[PDB]
Amino acid sequence: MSVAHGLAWSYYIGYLRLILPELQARIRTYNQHYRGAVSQRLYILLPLDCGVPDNLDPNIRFLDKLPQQVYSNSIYELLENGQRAGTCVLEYATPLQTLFAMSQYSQAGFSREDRLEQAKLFCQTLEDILADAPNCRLIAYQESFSLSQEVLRHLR
Amino acid sequence: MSVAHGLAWSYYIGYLRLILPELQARIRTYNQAVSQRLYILLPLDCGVPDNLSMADPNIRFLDKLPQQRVYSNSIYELLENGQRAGTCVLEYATPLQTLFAMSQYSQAGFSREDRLEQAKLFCQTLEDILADAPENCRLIAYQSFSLSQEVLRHLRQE
Ligand SMILES: CCn1nc(C)cc1C(=O)/N=c1\n(C)c2cc(C(N)=O)ccc2n1C/C(C)=C(\C)Cn1/c(=N/C(=O)c2cc(C)nn2CC)n(C)c2cc(C(N)=O)cc(OCc3cccc(OC)c3)c21
Repeated sequence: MSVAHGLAWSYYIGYLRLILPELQARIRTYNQHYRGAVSQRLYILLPLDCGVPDNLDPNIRFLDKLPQQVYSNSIYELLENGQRAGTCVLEYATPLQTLFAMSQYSQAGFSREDRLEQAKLFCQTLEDILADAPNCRLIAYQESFSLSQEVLRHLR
Repeated sequence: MSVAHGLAWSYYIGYLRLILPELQARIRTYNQAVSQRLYILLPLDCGVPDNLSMADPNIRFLDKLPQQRVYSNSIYELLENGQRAGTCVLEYATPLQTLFAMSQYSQAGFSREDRLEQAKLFCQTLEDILADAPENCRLIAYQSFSLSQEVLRHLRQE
């Protein structure tokens, strides 16, 4: 019954439930067609400070788009000690942009303290929705800091 | 900090604030009449059908609103006494689909009574965001029934 609950349900109903059923087959088509294979599962970055940059760290490099289906998903390499240590489909949780905007607009009556509480609640709520819906993994973190090491810990 | 508050802000930040600044130029290009506002249908029961061009016999698809993301918007004629009584850009408020889904799934802990309360609060919150937003968008909230008469009542106020 919070801001976070509506955002988690909208993100699941309006996006994840529509793209997750076909993701495994798209990754497989990419790996079969074309060092190291693209890991299965969609990795969602959840910066709890709600700082979502315009273009997804020196050790996270874009490689290619995945074959569509009107969904654009990107494959990245993760570097460790300067070399490729993993490859995966990665993307930011867009509802955290709305939490950031609500903290910025006075009309929302939503403080930066409310924002962090709702970001944590969004992560927990989304985790619980996905646990009850049998190809996805949430990477929550609060930002020196290495995002590549954060993703690599989940991949391994 | 209610469910409605987050849905109204996501719908504004992630859709309306991006589409509304170019709406007047798109309507002007088609007219050069179609009303100057985006009319958003808000069925408070949260029943959003798959196709608006088949929702009412007196709401007929006229044309796609041209370009001046690439947004797809539709222009409809509203009939009264079998004749064109108004023309406007019309579409359903998609966040009401999430309110419907939350009432359907036990995990959400969200009753049909909560759904209607949040649907009304979503309408109020969105109207207040749009009233103060930068200087073209009207909300049509409603619960035999004529949807064309509902839209025409709003159009005739403008
Ligand atoms: C919606 C689920 N969701 N809930 C929360 C919380 C956050 C998210 C979320 O972030 N959603 C998405 N992600 C991460 C996505 C990633 C990918 C990918 N991998 O490529 C692809 C799609 C993705 N979507 C779906 C989006 C962005 C829409 C459907 C936007 N949209 C929209 N929105 C609303 O209903 C809504 C309700 C609430 C509440 N808040 N909103 C605003 C978001 N309406 C009416 C739209 C109408 C039109 C029109 N008139 O034709 C067009 C739209 O968008 C054309 C478009 C085209 C291409 C790229 C593009 O942007 C990528 C957008 C409309």
